Amino acid sequence: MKLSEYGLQLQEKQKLRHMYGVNERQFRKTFEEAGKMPGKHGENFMILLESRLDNLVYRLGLARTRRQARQLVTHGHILVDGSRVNIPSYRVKPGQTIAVREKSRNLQVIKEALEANNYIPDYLSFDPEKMEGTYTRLPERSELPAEINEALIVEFYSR
Repeated sequence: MKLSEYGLQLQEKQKLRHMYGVNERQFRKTFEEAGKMPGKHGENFMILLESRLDNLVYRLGLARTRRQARQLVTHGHILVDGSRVNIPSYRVKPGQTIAVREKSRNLQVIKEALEANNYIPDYLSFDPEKMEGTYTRLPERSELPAEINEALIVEFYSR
């Protein structure tokens, strides 16, 4: 009942869930769905989250914030590998790219986020000319939030 480490664990899970705003259904599911690769389930969880269609959009600088990258997806405006994906929970993987939709290119919210280029990761190749964000490699932890953890969340399911 008094302060204890058991709480700090479920805590790291909350703040993280509020980080990119991953719904619980996406948080728990994405987890058991990451237990597939033998690369430490923890890391795998921090990897799938990045695949978040919205994150990628807000990362390549196609939107100023999640409220901008979220509406862009749902409003069907991103062509993954050349395919519209109005699904925010879907997930992308190397061998495909994110390409804004033609009728959705002069969007001020985008033409406005292109300038807000807050540095683009090294595994993401962005071509402003065609507005194509290619996933050329997987994301490492060196870039993903460092003030975040996942072990305390690993055993959480063991409870």
